[PDB]
Amino acid sequence: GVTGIAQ
Amino acid sequence: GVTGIAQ
Amino acid sequence: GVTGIAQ
Amino acid sequence: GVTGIAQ
Amino acid sequence: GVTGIAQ
Amino acid sequence: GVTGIAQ
Amino acid sequence: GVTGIAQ
Amino acid sequence: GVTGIAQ
Amino acid sequence: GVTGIAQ
Amino acid sequence: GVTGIAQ
Repeated sequence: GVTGIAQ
Repeated sequence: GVTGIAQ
Repeated sequence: GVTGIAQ
Repeated sequence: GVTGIAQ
Repeated sequence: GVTGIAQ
Repeated sequence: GVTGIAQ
Repeated sequence: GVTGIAQ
Repeated sequence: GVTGIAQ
Repeated sequence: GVTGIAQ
Repeated sequence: GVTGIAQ
């Protein structure tokens, strides 16, 4: 899958 | 799946 | 599935 | 999968 | 997979 | 604050 | 703050 | 802050 | 801060 | 800061 944190 | 936090 | 928090 | 943190 | 931290 | 996704 | 994804 | 992805 | 990916 | 990827 695709897992992300964008800050 | 696709899991994300965007801040 | 698709799971997200957008802030 | 693809896993990332972008700051 | 692809794993990254970009700062 | 505190922001989380737990799966 | 504290930001997390736990899978 | 503290930012994490745990898989 | 503290930033991590644990797999 | 402290930045890490653990696999």
